[PDB]
Amino acid sequence: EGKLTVERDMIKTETPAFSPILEFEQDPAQILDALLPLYLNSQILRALQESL
Amino acid sequence: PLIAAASVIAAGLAVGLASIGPGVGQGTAAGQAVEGIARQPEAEGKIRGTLLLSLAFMEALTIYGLVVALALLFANPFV
Repeated sequence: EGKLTVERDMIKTETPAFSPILEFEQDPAQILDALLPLYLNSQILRALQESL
Repeated sequence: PLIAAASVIAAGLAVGLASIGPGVGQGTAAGQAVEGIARQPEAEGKIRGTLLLSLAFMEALTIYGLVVALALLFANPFV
């Protein structure tokens, strides 16, 4: 209209099961221990910018 | 005879103690080969080609051990 609204679609993306042949140089009980700080930072930045 | 009996004992020992070596290495190789083919069945053709190329040189040592056992059984030029 003459005014604005919000457009939010729950955008999904695939589970690629990325590769069976991809090798874990850091022992996938160990790489997740550092991957999870990244999930924390991404969630906190998405919340920060959603608040803004 | 006696020296021929010792050659027969050597024929036992040679082919007996030979077959364990490739008989463990080729097994470890086969386990890791099927693990590789399971993590990737895409390159399976060249995988099995390399598998045969390794398996021939694997079994050749046990073949030569059985050959030395037969060469002490019958074709013993020292006894």
